[PDB]
Amino acid sequence: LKQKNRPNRLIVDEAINEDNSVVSLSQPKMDELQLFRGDTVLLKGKKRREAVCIVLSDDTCSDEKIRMNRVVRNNLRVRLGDVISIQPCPDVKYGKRIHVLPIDDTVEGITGNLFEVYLKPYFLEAYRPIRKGDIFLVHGGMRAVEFKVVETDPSPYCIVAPDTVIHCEGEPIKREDEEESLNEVGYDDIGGCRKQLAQIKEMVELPLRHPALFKAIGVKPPRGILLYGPPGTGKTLIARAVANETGAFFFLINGPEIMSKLAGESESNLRKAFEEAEKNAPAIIFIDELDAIAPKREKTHGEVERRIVSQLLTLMDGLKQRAHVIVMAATNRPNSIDPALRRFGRFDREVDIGIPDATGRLEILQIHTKNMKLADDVDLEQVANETHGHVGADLAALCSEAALQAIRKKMDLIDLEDETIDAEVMNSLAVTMDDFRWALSQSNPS
Amino acid sequence: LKQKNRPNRLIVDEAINEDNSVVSLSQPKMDELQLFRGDTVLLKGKKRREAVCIVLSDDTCSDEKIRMNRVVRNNLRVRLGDVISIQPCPDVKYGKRIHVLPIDDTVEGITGNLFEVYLKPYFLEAYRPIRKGDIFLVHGGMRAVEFKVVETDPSPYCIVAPDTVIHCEGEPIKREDEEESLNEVGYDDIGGCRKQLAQIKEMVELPLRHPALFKAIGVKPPRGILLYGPPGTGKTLIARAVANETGAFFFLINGPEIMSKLAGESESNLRKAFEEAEKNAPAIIFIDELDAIAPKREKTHGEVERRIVSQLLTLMDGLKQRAHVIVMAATNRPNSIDPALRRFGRFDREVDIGIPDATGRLEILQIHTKNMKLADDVDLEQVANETHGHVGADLAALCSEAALQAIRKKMDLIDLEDETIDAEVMNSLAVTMDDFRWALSQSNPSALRETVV
Ligand SMILES: Nc1ncnc2c1ncn2[C@@H]1O[C@H](COP(=O)(O)OP(=O)(O)OP(O)(O)=S)[C@@H](O)[C@H]1O
Ligand SMILES: Nc1ncnc2c1ncn2[C@@H]1O[C@H](COP(=O)(O)OP(=O)(O)OP(O)(O)=S)[C@@H](O)[C@H]1O
Ligand SMILES: [Mg+2]
Ligand SMILES: [Mg+2]
Repeated sequence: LKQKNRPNRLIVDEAINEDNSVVSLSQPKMDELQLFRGDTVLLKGKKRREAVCIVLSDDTCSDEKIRMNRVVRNNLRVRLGDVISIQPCPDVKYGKRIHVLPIDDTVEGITGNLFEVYLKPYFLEAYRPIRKGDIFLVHGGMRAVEFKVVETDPSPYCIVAPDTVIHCEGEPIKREDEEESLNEVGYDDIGGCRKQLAQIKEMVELPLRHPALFKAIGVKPPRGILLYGPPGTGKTLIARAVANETGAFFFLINGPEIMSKLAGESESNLRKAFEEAEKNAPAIIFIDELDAIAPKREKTHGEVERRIVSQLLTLMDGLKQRAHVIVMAATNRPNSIDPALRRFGRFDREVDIGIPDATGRLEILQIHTKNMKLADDVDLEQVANETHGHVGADLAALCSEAALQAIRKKMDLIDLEDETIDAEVMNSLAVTMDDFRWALSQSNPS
Repeated sequence: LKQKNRPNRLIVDEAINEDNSVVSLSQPKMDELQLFRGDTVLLKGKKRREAVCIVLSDDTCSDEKIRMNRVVRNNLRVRLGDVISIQPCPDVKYGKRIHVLPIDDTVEGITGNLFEVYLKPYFLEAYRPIRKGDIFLVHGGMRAVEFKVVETDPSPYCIVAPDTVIHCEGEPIKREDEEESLNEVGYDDIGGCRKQLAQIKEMVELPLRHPALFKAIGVKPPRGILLYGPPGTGKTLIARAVANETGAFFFLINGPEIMSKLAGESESNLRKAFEEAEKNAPAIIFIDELDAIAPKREKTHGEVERRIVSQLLTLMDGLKQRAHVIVMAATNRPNSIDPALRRFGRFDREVDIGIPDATGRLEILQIHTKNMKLADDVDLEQVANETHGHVGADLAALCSEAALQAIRKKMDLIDLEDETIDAEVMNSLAVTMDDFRWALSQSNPSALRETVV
């Protein structure tokens, strides 16, 4: 499973100064796709992000490309060169009411009514399509304020008509909250695991999306997938990526979290997890650190511990064939899991999330430095070559250490007590190859 | 115990275009059986399925055969060539009301009042016999809708007379739910176990059905039957089969399920199991994964664990001789079970559910591919010969892997994101002998043939 050419899959191209509500295609592409000037369209990017836009023809736009500005790209979680899909969006109703909120660092020193100075002029007679979760910037007077759509009615998208009530009351959204959302883990945040992610799409996502495929040929897909491998290889990261990328309902079950609960509560929470999944099928259940809740029914002296293992076995068996629920799990101690959980019809497929090679190490180093300020002498391939035996977590730690060393080198220009770090220290901060070589000397993968 | 020739046992034969309410016999058969034109009859198929029909003579019908259409065959869970039984059904009364529901995939884009367009014209002045659980198809305008009979009054069958109230209101039945039902496990879904299924019928079904036989000769039949053998040999499958085939009440007790319950709740559920069985006798109790609830009273450090074992012992002893309850159990670790449970009067009979041979393996492979699209080059006897050391579960896994490989080969025509798989990919999908060879050559099937020489 790689990415196939389809007529509605298009490469993201720039449109500086373009309005937030507009995307451009070439006329032949529009003709191919049966899209007419002014049509509302639905765009799909990464990590299940969507955007509703107006489509306009552009004779400077290549057939295979879509022009869109930076606001739309950010909402779609995509960069220039990425691929998106476009489809008609005919069903879109005029809005009854919408609720948007300002981002806290764009309104410090509250001056000017937000509705009157920003939103009213932005939406005035424009009939903008909007979607819940959109972030958009607006200029008002000599200032710019960033807003988030928190709710729309109808949900999750509508047209902002003259009659749509615009609510902007409440506590401003924190930049840190939205920045945490903005860099939620996707498949792109996973290095050195191309083969495994493909195993995962074929065993988990494909049967949940297209069960007709499996019915057609007359095969029941396996329902239990164990990720295993040593610590820090990316098992939990992959879970986060699946959670954020899948089209199914996702229910995370954390091993130590169940085990931390009162006797009786552990079992109950497991049952509720499976029930929620079932009710919301198609669904994925992910049981992280499976060994914590399901060790061999001999290496648990506790009656409650054996009981919880029994409870999971019952829940795995209890999942009807037509439930459309795939259970994923992860462990760094697979030989410690009760063998009963590994029988036909339970966890009977396995995916080795192991030690990356040099090429995978480089992938991982590029991912973990993407938001890091690097000097021009940083050679990551050279770092990749010198980190044999390192897994993903050792590489992220190495990157952090090089950064921390870069900061340590300015401790002669920082005083802990100042309320403000000197701007020119802030502006010039870069991680150098030397900082990396120094971390390479401190890095111990154990 | 094999199948005996009886005058009312007949071979299922085709009747294309026949009405859903009609079966045909030869006139001599009808004479033999004392059946007259238009009589209502009760048909019995597999997995306790029944059908009520009208019987008509047919001079093209062999004496030993019964003609019936595809609707009736599906209701009886039988195919062409299977045997069914027929008997008069004189007791049948006009229904006060019946309730049916459409199948969801037959009503998408809800066009038409279902009663007026389909049911009314289907039942109009026809006086159709119908049974709870029947599925039947009806054409109305340019469409066809499949319905299930969910309830009848009287129950479970009646005649749909002019004055019978037909209800079709409610949420449509899911096709997936009925496909699951249709493919519920029977004795035909168990391969390579002929000898053991006979042991089971002789030790379980026979004393429950004909206790007089055992009384007459003066013998108390054993009341505890332990199925044992290695993992994936079909112990649970057999339990499913028995549950769906037996004429008795069936109460399943799952080991890990009892063990997952609160201290005190485990013991209570065991008691309730035995009580329900007793109240509903003749009954079978099946305790799957017995080792989970009854390991040796030394290899359990838990007071509650020892208490549960004691509870089962008490419940086994507590079953009066006239209770008409047979307890089956299954385990893949029989030497781990408390020896007290294997004394005279408890689990004192045993059935070895073991490794199949090549002929058994082939049976298993035909069962597991019956609903699978096979290419013409698939040679299952050859697959049987190349799976030494394989049990049932390994054969089902082998089949699934071949099919999964077949799908993997089309991953250049499938994009995960499409709403719809391309039709001609759907239509042409078949598992080939190469797909099977690929599955056979895999680490796991290959490591497994060494295991049993
Ligand atoms: N394949 C990878 N690609 C990119 N970053 C990775 C990878 N593996 C690990 N990392 C980094 O290391 C961090 C910790 O890894 P986790 O996914 O929590 O390890 P894990 O495999 O779940 O470990 P265990 O078994 O719970 S100790 C991640 O959150 C990433 O920042
Ligand atoms: N004799 C058989 N005939 C046909 N199919 C079988 C047979 N045995 C196993 N299978 C297949 O393998 C699957 C698992 O078999 P089960 O009956 O659950 O195994 P089991 O013997 O109960 O295993 P344990 O002891 O609980 S691990 C079944 O659902 C069938 O698909
Ligand atoms: Mg982890
Ligand atoms: Mg079993």
